[PDB]
Amino acid sequence: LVLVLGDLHIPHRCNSLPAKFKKLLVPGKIQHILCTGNLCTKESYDYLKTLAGDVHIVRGDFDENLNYPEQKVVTVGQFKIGLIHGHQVIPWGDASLALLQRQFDVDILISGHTHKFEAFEHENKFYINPGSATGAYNALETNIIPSFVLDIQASTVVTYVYQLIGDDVKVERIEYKKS
Amino acid sequence: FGPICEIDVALNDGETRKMAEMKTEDGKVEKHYLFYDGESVSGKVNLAFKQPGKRLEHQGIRIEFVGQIELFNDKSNTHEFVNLVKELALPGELTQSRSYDFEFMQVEKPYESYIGANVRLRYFLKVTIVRRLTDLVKEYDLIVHQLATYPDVNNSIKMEVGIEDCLHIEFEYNKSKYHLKDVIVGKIYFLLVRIKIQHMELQLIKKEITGIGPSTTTETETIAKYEIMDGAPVKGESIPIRLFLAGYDPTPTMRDVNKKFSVRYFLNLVLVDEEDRRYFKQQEIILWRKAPE
Amino acid sequence: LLDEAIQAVKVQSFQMKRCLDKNKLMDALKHASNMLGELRTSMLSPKSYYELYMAISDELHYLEVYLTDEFAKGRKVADLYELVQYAGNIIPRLYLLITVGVVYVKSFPQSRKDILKDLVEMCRGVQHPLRGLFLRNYLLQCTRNILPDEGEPTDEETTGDISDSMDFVLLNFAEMNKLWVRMQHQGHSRDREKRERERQELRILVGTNLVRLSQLEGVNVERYKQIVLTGILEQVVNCRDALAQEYLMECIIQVFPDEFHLQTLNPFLRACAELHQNVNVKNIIIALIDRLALFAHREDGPGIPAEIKLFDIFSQQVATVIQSRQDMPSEDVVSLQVSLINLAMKCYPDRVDYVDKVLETTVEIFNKLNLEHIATSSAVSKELTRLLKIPVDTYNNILTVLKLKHFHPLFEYFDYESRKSMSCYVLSNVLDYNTEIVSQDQVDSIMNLVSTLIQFADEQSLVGRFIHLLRSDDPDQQYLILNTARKHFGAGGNQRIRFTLPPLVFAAYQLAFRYKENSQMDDKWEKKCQKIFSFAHQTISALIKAELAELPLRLFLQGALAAGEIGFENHETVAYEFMSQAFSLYEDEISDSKAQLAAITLIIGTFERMKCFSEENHEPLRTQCALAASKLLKKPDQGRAVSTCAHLFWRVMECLKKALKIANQCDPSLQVQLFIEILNRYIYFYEKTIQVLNQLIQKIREDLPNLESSEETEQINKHFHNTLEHLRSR
Repeated sequence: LVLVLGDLHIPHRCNSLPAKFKKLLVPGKIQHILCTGNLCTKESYDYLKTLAGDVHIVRGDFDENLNYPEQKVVTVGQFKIGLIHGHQVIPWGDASLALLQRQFDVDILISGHTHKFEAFEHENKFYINPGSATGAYNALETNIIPSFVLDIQASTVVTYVYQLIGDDVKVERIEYKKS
Repeated sequence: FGPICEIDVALNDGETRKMAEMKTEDGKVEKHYLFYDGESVSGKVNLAFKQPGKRLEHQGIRIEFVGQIELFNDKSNTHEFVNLVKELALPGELTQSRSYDFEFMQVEKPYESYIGANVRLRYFLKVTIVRRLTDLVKEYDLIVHQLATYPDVNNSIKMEVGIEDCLHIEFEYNKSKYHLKDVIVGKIYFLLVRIKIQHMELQLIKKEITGIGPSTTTETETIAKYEIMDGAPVKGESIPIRLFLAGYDPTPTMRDVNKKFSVRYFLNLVLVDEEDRRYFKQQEIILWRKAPE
Repeated sequence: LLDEAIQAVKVQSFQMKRCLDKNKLMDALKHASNMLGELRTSMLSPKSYYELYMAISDELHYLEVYLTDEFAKGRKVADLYELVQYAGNIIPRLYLLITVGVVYVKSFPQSRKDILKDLVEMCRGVQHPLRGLFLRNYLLQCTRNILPDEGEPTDEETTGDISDSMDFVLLNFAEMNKLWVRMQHQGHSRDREKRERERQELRILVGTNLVRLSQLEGVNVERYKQIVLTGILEQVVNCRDALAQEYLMECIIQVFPDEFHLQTLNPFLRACAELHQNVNVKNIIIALIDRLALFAHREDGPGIPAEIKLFDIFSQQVATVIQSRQDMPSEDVVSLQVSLINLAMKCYPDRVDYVDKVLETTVEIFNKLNLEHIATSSAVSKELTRLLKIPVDTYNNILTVLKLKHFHPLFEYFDYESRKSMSCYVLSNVLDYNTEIVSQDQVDSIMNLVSTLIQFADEQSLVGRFIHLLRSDDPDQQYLILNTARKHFGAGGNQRIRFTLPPLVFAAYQLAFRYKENSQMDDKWEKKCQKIFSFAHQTISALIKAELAELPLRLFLQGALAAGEIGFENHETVAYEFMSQAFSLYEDEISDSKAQLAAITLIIGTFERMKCFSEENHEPLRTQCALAASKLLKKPDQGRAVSTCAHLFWRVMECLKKALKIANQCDPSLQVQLFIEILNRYIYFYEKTIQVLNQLIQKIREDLPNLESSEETEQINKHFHNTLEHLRSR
C-alpha cells in the first residue's frame, strides 16, 4: 500500500485535517507515503511521520523547508515511479505533463499543485495529481475538497482515493497494472 | 498393759455446735465446740474400761470447766480466768465403765479463745481422776468467740499525711470498728509531689500486745501487702481502694483481753520510690466478730 | 525479654488447659495467675508487648470460653465477680475480671449497666501507659457486642442503653488517648524518636475503639453531636501532644460516617483550629473534604444537603483555619485552594459567580502574598500549574475559560518559560477541543493570552492555529482581529513574524475570500479588499522590512492572484503593481539563479494565470519577463522562459524562432532534448507552421546518434521516438 498526497499548507491555508481522515490515516496499514510538497511545516510532515516511514517528498513553492528535491524518481516492485510537486508545469492544465514523463523514463508520475484529485494513464505511463489531503485551499479554486490516496503487489498497483464528500468519506477506486 | 482408764467427754449438746475453727502452731487448726458468754456447759464424762479384773483405787473424780490464757511458755504464768467445777465420782472403787454427767449454771465466758503469737486463750474441760500417786488429766479443748456487735459510731478516719516538700497525700478510712467479714474502703487524695514513686502499697499488721509494765515484748508480723496509686502522679489524681478482709481471716480486737494481753489491727501506708526509701504512717482499725445473725 | 515471656505463658497455659480439662478451674486460675504475672513487664518495646498482647489473649480466650459453657447449661458456680478478685496482682485479676465481667454482663444484664460502669472505674486502678492500653484494648474486644443498645431484643431484665454504651467507651477512649500521650512521656529522653515511631505503631490500639463507636447505628445526627462528637472533641483539646491529633482527627471523619459531618464542619473546623501548631495539617484537610466530594459524587443516597452550603463556609472557616495557623510553608495554603477551586467546580458546575469569586479571592490571596515572581524551581509553581489547569481542562465549554473575568490578572506572576507554555497549553486546549465562531467577548483576551506568550516552531504552529482558531463569521471585527493580532504580533519582534505574518496574510486572503460572498448582501464589498491588500502589502512590507526574499514574492504573487481572482475595482494595477513590485524584488534582491528560475518560472505561471492582466501591461511585463529571461544566466531556463513566453503570446513563429535561436546559442545532449521540447512547443501550437515541424523533425535525426552512448541518452533516444509515435494522431 502506497499513500499518495500533496500540498498540505499547514498552517498556511488550512490547519484542521478531517478527523475522518485521521482515523482512516491510522498508522500501520500503508507501506509507503508519497507527498508532492507544500507541507509548509515540519510538523505537517511529522504528522505523516507518525503514519509510516518510507516517505519521499519533493519541494513545493510554499515549501519553506528548501531542502526537498526538485523531482524524485524511484523503483519498487515492478513499477518505475517518478514524482513532481507540479509548480514547474507551464501551464497547468495539460499531454504536456507526459513530456515531463518522457524525460525521466518512468511508468508512474505524481504531480500536484492544482489541489484537485486526478490520476490517469497516457502513453502507457501513469500520472497522479492527488490533491490536498488537508483540503488545503486553492488560489484559483475557491471550493476545496480534501482527499488522500492510497498498493503495488506485482506489476499491478491498487489505488484507493479517500475523498471527503457530504458527511462521510467517499472512497473511490480504479485499477491500473503495469502493462 | 498400757493405760487402765481413759476419760471421754461428750457434751449433752455436742451436735448443734460448730463456731468455725483455727488455729495452732506448725500450721495446725483447732476445731471444737463453739461457746459464747452466758451459755451453760452440759455434758457427759465417760471412763473407758479396757482390762477386766483389775480394781481401780480412786479418791475423787471431778471435772473443772476451765477458761484460761497461756503466755510465755511457762507453767507458772498460766491463769484460768473462769473455772467452774463439777464433781463426778466419790472416793471409791471401780469395776466396769462409768459415765459422769455434768451440768453447771451460768457459764460466764468473758472473752474469745484466741491464739496469737505468744498468747493462747483456750477453754477446755479438765477432768481429774485423783489416784494415790498420779492423776488422770484429759484435755478436751473448746473454742469460745467474743461477740461484739455493729457499734453506734464507726467513724471516718482521715488524715493528710506525707513527707514535707516531697509528697502530699490525704488518706481516709470510712470505718474504724470493722468486723472480720467487712470490706476495707478508703480514698487517697494527692496534693503535691516531688519524689519519683514507683509502686507501693498498704500493710496489715496484727498487733497482739504481750507483757505488763516495763517488761513488754513487741513482735513484728505483716499479713498483707496491698498496692496504691501505682506510679508517680501529679495533682488532680486519686486512688480508689477495694480490699476484702475475708482473704486473711483475722480475729477481733478485744483490747486488753483479761488484764494480761491485747490484740490490735493496724494499717500502714508505705510508698516506695526508685531508691526504695520507706515512708510510713500508722493507723489502727478495730475488729470484732460479726455473728451469723 | 520478649520471647521467654511468651513461652512461659505457654508453659503455664499448658498446665491451665490440662486443669481446664480436669475441671480444675481454680488450679488453672492458679496456673493462669502465674502466666498473667509475666505481663507486667516494662522492659519491652511497644511492638514486643503488642505481639505478647494477643499471646495470652488467645490463652485466656481458652479460659474465656471455659467459663461460658459452664454457666449456660446449669453448672453455675455463683459469685464469680469477686472470685477473680482475690490476689494482689491485678493483671491476673482484671483480665480475669474482664472475662467474668463480660460474662456477668451476659449472665446478669441486671448488672449490665453496673459492671460496664464499675469495671472501667476499676480499670482506673492502674495508670501505666503501656499495660493499661492493652488492657483497655482487650476490654473493647470482650465488650464489643455486649454494649447496650436500642438495637437489642425485647426481654425485660436488662440494665442500660446506647448511652451507657457510648459514654463508657468514651470513658475508655478518654483514658486511652492520654495514655497515647502517656506513651509520649515514658522512658528516657534518648528514645523519643524510638517512642514516636512506636507511638505510630500502637496508635491504632485506641483506633480500635472509635470503630466500635462507629458500629452503633441507633445514634442519630443529634445523639452523636452533643455527646459522641464532643466526647471525642474533649480528647482533641486535652491531648497536649502534636503527634496525638494527627492519627485521631482524621480517624473521626475517616471512620464515623458521612451524615455526621454535614452541619458539624463548623466545630470540627474549629476543632481543626483547636489543633496543635506543630502538626501536619496538610494531609488532614484534603482528606476532610475528600468524603464530601464522595458524598456529592455518590448515587442512590442522600448527597449534599443544600442548606449547609459548603461553599459559603469552607471558604471562610478553612481560611480561619490558616488564620489559626502560624508558621507554615505557603504551598500548604493553596493546597487548600486546590480543594477550594475544585470543590466549587463539582458542587456548582452550573453557577457562574461562585467559581468566579474563588479564583478572584485566590488572586486576592496573592494580592496579600508578598512573594517573588513565580519561577519554575519552587514547589509553589507546580501546584499553581495545577490550579489554572482546572479551568482550561475541566470547564464545560472551554470558551468559559476565556469568558472568565479575572483570569488574566492571575496570569501575571509566572516565569518566562511557564507563562508561554501554559498559554501554549491553553492555546492547544482551546484548539484540541475545537471551538466555533468567536466574538469580541473572548477575542481580545486570547490576544492578551498571547501577550503573555510573546513578551519557535511551536509559535509557528500555534499562531497559524490561532487565526484558524480566531476565524469568525463577522466580517469587519475579524479584520480588526487581523489588525490587532498583527499589532500584537508586531510586538513580538521580527524573528517569529517571518513565519506568522503570511498566515495573517492567508487570513487576509481568506478574509477577502470571506468578503467575496456578500455581493447579494452589501455593496461596500470592493472597498475593504485593497485596504486589506495594502494591509497585506504593509504586512508584506513588514516582511520586506523583516529581510525576507523568497516568501514575499509568492505573497505578492498569491496576493496578485487574490487580487486577480476577486475582481474588485482598481486591483489590477495593484495586481500588476505588486507583480511588478515582486518582479522588482526578483530583478534586484534575489541572486541565486535556481530560485530566480523558481521566481521567474512561477512568475510566468502567475503571468499566465493573470490571464488576469490586459495586454497593455502584460506586453510590458511580457517584454520585461523576456527582459528577465535575458536577466537569466544559464541557457536552458532562458530557453524554457522564451518557450513559455510563447504561451504568453497566448507568438506562433515569432516566439518559436526566438526560442530556437536561444537553444542554438549552445553538452550537446542537453541541447537537443530542448529541441524536442521546441518540437513539442511547436506540436502544442500545431495542435491548436506546418513544415517547420517537418523541417525540425528531420533536423533532430542527424544530431541524434552522433554521440557516446551512456546511461542517459538511451531514455532520451526513446523519448525522441515515442514523441514521433505521439505524432501519429491518426
